Amino acid sequence: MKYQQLENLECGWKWAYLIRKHQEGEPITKYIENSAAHAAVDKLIKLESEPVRVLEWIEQHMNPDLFNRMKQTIRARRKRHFNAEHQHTRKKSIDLDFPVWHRLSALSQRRGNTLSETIVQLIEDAERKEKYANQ
Amino acid sequence: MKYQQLENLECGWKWAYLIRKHQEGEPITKYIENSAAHAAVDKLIKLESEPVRVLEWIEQHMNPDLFNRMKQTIRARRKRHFNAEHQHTRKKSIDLDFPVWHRLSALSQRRGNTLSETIVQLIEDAERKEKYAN
Amino acid sequence: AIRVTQSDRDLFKHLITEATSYVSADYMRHANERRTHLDEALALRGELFG
Amino acid sequence: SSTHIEQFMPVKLAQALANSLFPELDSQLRAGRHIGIDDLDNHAFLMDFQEQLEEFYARYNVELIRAPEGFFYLRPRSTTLIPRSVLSELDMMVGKILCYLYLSPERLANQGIFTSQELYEELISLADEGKLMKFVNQRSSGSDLDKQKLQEKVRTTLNRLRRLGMVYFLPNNNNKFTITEAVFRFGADVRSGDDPREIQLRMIRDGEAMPV
Amino acid sequence: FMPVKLAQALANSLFPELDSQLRAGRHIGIDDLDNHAFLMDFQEQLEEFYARYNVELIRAPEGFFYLRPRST
Amino acid sequence: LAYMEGGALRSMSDKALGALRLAVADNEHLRDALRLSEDPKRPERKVQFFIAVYQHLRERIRQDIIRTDDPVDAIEQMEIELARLTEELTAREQKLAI
DNA sequence: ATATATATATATATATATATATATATATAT
DNA sequence: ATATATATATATATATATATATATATATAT
DNA sequence: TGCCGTTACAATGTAACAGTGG
DNA sequence: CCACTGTTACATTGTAACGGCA
Repeated sequence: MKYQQLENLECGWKWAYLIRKHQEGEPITKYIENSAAHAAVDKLIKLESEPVRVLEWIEQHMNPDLFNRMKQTIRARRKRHFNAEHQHTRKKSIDLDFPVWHRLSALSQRRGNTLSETIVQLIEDAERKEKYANQ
Repeated sequence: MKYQQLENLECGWKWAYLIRKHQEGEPITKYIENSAAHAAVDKLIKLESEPVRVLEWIEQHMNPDLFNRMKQTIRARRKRHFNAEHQHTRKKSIDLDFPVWHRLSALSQRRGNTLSETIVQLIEDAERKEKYAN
Repeated sequence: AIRVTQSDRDLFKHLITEATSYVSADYMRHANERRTHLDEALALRGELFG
Repeated sequence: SSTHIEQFMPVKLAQALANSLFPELDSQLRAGRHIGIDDLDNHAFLMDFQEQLEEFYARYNVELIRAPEGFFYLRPRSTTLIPRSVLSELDMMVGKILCYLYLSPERLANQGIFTSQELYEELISLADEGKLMKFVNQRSSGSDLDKQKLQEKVRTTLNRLRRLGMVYFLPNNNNKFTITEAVFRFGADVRSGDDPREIQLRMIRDGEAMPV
Repeated sequence: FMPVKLAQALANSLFPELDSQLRAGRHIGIDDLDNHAFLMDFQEQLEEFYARYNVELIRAPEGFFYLRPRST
Repeated sequence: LAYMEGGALRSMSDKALGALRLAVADNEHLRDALRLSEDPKRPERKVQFFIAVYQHLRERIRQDIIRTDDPVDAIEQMEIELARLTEELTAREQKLAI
C-alpha cells in the first residue's frame, strides 16, 4: 500500500460516484423490480450525510456489474488526489494528431518504454545536441 | 465556415448541455426569483425533442453570461463531430508527467511551434540522426 | 428554555471543536512539510553551488 | 418538474398561507390591527414566516414592518392596493398617554390593569384641558355637558384603539383594559434623540405619519 | 401542503387586485374580461380559498362572481 | 500538533470531516462550502469554510447578554444560564406541586 | 334619547366517521 | 352426527364538526 | 467586431498491465 | 495462486485564449 486509504473520504467518493451513475440513468441497483430499485436509491440519497452506511448500501443493493469500475475509479481518484499536492508529481493532459501519435507510439513500442520515457529520451537527445553545440 | 451546422443535431446538443448544467446546479435562467427559474427550467425539460423551440427558449430565458461558454462548447462539439469520422483527422489524448511536459512546452514556446509541430520536428531530427549514423 | 439552551450550547461546542480539529491539523501538516522542504532545498542549494 | 409547488411559490410561503392561523391574522392585519407579544401563537407564526409574508404583502404595495419593540404591522404605500387611513389628533393624545402609562412606574400597583377614568385623569393632567376641549366642540367653555362629551369621545377612541390591538379589554370587563407594546409607535417621533422637525420630516417621508 | 392549481391561481399577477375588490364586495361581471376569465378558470379553488374565510364564492346565473359572507 | 506526522493529521482531519458531515447536513450553503473545501489544490478554502462557521455561530447568539460574539466565549455564559434555570425550574415545580 | 349596526355566545339540527354488539355461514372438535 | 369458534356483515348510537338562528350588549348617530 | 476554427489545457472515467503480499 | 494497488494510455466533455475572416 503506497497511498493512505481514508475512510470518510473514499466513502464520500463512492457515494458521489453512485449518485452520479444513477442520475446518469444507469441501474446501480442489482434489483430488476422498479420498486425495490427506487427504494434502494431513495435510501442511498438519504445516505448523503452518512458515507459510512454507503458501504452497507453497497453490500445490500449495488449492481454486481460495477465492482471493477468502482475499485478502478476510486483507486485512480486516490492516486490523483495524492499526486495533485505537488507539481512535480502532477500530470498534464495533451492532445496529439493521429499521424504524430502513430509515429510516437510506434517508436515507444519499438523502444519498449512508456510515452513519457520516449519523450524524455527524445528531448534529452535534442538537449544533448544543444549542449555539445555549447560545451 | 468550415463545418456545416445541422439544427436537429446542434439543438439537441444545446438542450443536453443546458440540462447537464442545470443538473450541476448552474443557474440556466436570468431570473433571480426561484419560481420563474423553476418554471422556465420545467418548460425546458418538457421542451425536449424540439430544436425550433429550444432556440426560442434560449432567446427568451437564457442566462446572459453562459452564451459564450455554450457557443464555444458547441464550436468544439461541431469540430470534434466532423473530425471523428476519419482516422487522420482524429485526435489522440495523452497524459504527460510534469517535468517532461515542462521541458517539451519550453521547447515549443521557444520555437514558436505547437506541441504537434514541435514533437514532429524533434522526431524528424531523431530519424535524421539515425540515418546519419546508418 | 432549558432544552433550547442545552441544545444550543452542545451544538456550539461540537461545531467549534470539530472545525478546529479539521482545519488546524492540515494547517500544521502543511507548515511541517514546508519546513522540511526548505531544509532539503538548502542542502541541495549548497551542494549545487560547490 | 411540473405539478411542483416550487414552480410558482416557495415552499414555506405556501405552507404559511395554508396554515389555519393565516386567515384570521390576515383579516386582522388588513383591518389595521397590530400584533404584539401577547398573541403568542400569531406572534410566533409571524416570526417563523416573517420574510414570506413581507414579500407576499409587497404584492399589495404595503410593507409588513416589525418595529424594534417586536410588534408587526402594515404600512401602506401611496400606491397601496389596500386602502390607508390616519388616526385623529385625539387618538394621538390618548396613544401618547397610553405609552406613558406603559412606561410610568407610579401606576405599577395597577399591575397593567387600567380604567378609562384613570386614563382621562392622566390625560387632563398632562394636556391643556380647555384648549384640548376646543377640538371636541368649538363652542366649549368648560361646560360639564361638553365634559361628558369629551369623556365619551375618549371612550370611543379607546374602543377604536382596542380594535387596532393597542389595548385589550379584560376577558369579562369592557371598562378595564391592559396596554400592549404596540403603543410604542406613538413615541416614534421622540424615540430618536434628534430635532423634532427633522424626525417629523423623516417619518412623513417614510410614510409613517401624515400631517393634518 | 397546498393544492397545486390553487397555488397557481394565487400566484397569478391578477390575484392581488381581484382579491382586494372581492373583499371589498365588488361584483365581477363579464365586462372585466381578464378577471372574469381568471375566475372561470380558477373557481374550483378560489371557492375553497374563500371558504377558508367562512365566505362563499358565488357565480350568479347571470354569470357575475361575488362573495357572500357567512355569519362566521 | 507540531509533533505528529502527516498521516495522523490526515486521519484525524478525515474523522473531523466525518463529524462535520453530520453537524452540517442541515445547512445548505455552509455544507456546500464544506464540500468545496476538500480540494487539495486550494487548501485556503478550508480556512474560508472555518470563517463561515464562525460567521454562522455569530448569528445564532440569542440575546444581548450572550453577545460575546466570540462563540467560544458564549459557552460559559450559557452554562451559567443552564444552572440558573435549574434553580428556577426547581422553584417552579415546587410551586406547581403545592 | 332612542333607532340601528356590529360582535359575541349559545342552542339546535345536520351530516359523517367510527366503535359495539348481534346475526349468519363455515370450520372443526366430540 | 353433533355443537362450538371463527369471520363476515349489519344496524346501532356515539361523538364530532358544521352551519344556522336568536338574543345580547353596546357602541353610534339623529 | 462577431463568428469560427483551433490549440492546450482540466477532470473524470476505464481498461489494461505490473506489482505486492498472504 | 489469488486478491488488491499502482500505473499508463487512452477517452470524453468542457473551457479559455488566439487568430483568421466577413
